[PDB]
Amino acid sequence: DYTGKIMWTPPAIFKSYCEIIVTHFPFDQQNCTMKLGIWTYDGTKVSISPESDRPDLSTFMESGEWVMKDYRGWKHWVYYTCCPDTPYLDITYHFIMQRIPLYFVVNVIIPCLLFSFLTGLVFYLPTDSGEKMTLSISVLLSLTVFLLVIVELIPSTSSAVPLIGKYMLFTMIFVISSIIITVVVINTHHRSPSTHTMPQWVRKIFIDTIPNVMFFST
Amino acid sequence: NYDANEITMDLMTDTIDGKDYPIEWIIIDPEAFTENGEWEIIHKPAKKNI
Amino acid sequence: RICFNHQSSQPQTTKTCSPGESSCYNKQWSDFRGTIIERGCGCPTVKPGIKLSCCESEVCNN
Amino acid sequence: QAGGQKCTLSISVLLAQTIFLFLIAQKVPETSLNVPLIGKYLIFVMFVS
Ligand SMILES: *[C@@H]1O[C@H](CO)[C@@H](O[C@@H]2O[C@H](CO)[C@@H](O[C@@H]3O[C@H](CO[C@H]4O[C@H](CO[C@H]5O[C@H](CO)[C@@H](O)[C@H](O)[C@@H]5O[C@H]5O[C@H](CO)[C@@H](O)[C@H](O)[C@@H]5O)[C@@H](O)[C@H](O[C@H]5O[C@H](CO)[C@@H](O)[C@H](O)[C@@H]5O)[C@@H]4O)[C@@H](O)[C@H](O[C@H]4O[C@H](CO)[C@@H](O)[C@H](O)[C@@H]4O[C@H]4O[C@H](CO)[C@@H](O)[C@H](O)[C@@H]4O)[C@@H]3O)[C@H](O)[C@H]2NC(C)=O)[C@H](O)[C@H]1NC(C)=O
Repeated sequence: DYTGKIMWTPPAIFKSYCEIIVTHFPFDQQNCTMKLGIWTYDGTKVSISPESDRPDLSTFMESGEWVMKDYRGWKHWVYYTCCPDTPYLDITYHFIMQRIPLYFVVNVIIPCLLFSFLTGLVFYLPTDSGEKMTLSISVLLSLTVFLLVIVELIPSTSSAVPLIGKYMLFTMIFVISSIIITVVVINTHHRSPSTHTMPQWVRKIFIDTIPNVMFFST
Repeated sequence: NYDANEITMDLMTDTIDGKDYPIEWIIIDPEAFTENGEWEIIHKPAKKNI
Repeated sequence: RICFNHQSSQPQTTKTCSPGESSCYNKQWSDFRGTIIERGCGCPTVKPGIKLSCCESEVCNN
Repeated sequence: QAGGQKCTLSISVLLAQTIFLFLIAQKVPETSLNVPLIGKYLIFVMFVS
């Protein structure tokens, strides 16, 4: 302008460093910042001041994976002990982002639910048929092959164990416990009287008590 | 760009109580540092080698 | 109750702590440029590598 | 009866569908506004299995 007022508005791709918390992934909220300042000058030569309290999101393209909850900018003054009256200035904009948890519910969670229900089904299958181990171990194989999708999709960071990973590991130990207990049931079924005599506690608890207690049965 | 008879590399120095000491380490702001998701720093020395 | 709150080597200033606050702190750390000293009310937690002191008397965080 | 392999066949079809999950996982868009038709059909068939 003819008064010397200058307005410059250049574009930029900002790649910022951000502490990412994955404790609640895929239902996690992130607070991400952009710290700006003058590099070679101090607050006595070049002063900066924010134009508004909140960033400008009037032309913001909706994301598809994230929802903007709040955003605000703050200006800071920093003094050092070596220089009593020299301030160092910086404006810090922050953005609070909530994740849309659908891609990760349909691609990682529903299969785990399915596998857990199947892990429970094995106990209604009679040992006379020779397929209890087939069923159990095939459920385990499917879960191990799904691990390939989990490793392809989930973030491989070691800051903490995510919630989705706690669930994957609960399912794993659930399946493995089912398999162990299935092997103990099969062993108890093919038990030869020639070598093993039924003890009194087993004949009392599993023949004369629970059968009667069991209501939902035939 | 220059040989050791023309340019000498050294480590920078500080002052605590009128005395000088060399800065034999990488400097890390303990307040503005976000740790890496997979790697934690144990040692970070610095050395002038001849 | 009454604590200093000025930064580093700034002209001394004071603040009044919130009802109940029995403590007072002094946080110091260094970066590429120099040494920063933060003072205020309470006894806060701090990231590793930072000096921290806490005091339950009056104007004792200088 | 023992030898018909009814569970064998059904659980092996489930395993094959679990491999098709990884194959599709490598191709679908990663947005979260709608569920694709291919992934919807995979969920359907795995629930029927
Ligand atoms: C997501 O992540 C985000 C990033 O991590 C996170 O952002 C953070 O948000 C919080 C808020 O939730 C922000 O906190 C606010 O920060 C404001 C800015 O602080 C800086 O500036 C202060 C002012 O400095 C001027 O005034 C001083 C005297 O008062 C002078 O000593 C200074 O030299 C300077 O003077 C200049 O300006 C004067 C007036 O403009 C002028 O007279 C003078 O001549 C000269 O020109 C500094 O004091 C302050 O420094 C303090 O804090 C730093 C640490 O940040 C310490 O190291 C320092 O030692 C020092 O203690 C900063 O440099 C603050 O103003 C604001 O404070 C007010 O509110 C808090 C609330 O707790 C009060 O405790 C405080 O007393 C203030 O009270 C206010 O109360 C009401 C309004 O609420 C009002 O009536 C009253 O008058 C007063 O204003 C507050 O702390 C924080 O900065 C953000 N961090 C960032 C951006 O990194 C975000 O929250 C996250 N989101 C989530 C998790 O949801």
